[PDB]
Amino acid sequence: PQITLWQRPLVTIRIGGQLKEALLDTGADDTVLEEMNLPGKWKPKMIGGIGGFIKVRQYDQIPVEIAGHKAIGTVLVGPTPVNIIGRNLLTQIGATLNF
Amino acid sequence: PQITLWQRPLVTIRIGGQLKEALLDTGADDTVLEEMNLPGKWKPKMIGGIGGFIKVRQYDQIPVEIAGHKAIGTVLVGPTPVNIIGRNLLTQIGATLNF
Amino acid sequence: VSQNXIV
Repeated sequence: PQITLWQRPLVTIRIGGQLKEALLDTGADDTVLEEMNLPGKWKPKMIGGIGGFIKVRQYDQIPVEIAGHKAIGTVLVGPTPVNIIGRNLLTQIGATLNF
Repeated sequence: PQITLWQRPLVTIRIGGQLKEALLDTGADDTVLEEMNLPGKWKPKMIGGIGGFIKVRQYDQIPVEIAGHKAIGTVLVGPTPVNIIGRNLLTQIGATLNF
Repeated sequence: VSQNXIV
């Protein structure tokens, strides 16, 4: 897909029989989801944003379908403004910034 | 270009003879450059995301160069850990995301 | 030590 920047790059994500709207944030190292229950043992992490640090709970190896392209990886659940797909899953699916 | 996400999308910008480094942020609404003494009128504003909000000063019509591509726009100065090129200007140099 | 970018 060629997706322009005139509006936030929001695409639908299929995350284990759950559908969500997430944001393709190439400024994000990781993929941070809004509070959610995922199958698995999590470990607590602390990541940062412009506002400071947040404590997050992380899940390793978890498949995600970014608009019908499959990624498999870390996905942190936490208190974010929105769902962001970061460069973790973003490079699995081969996204590039062109200009 | 065609930037790759293996590594963050750091590039170089020109702002009033400041040659500088920036993160192309498809996930940034606005453009927030750290501390710099621009010439002019501004008006405080608030932005946040992971972390919370932080106050920044907003400058109108400022000229900038994103890797040999001119663009002029709103630019926020404030306590950011990475100069970030948000979509506002992002949309002026023809950036797309492709997968 | 992981950073994440603005609303």
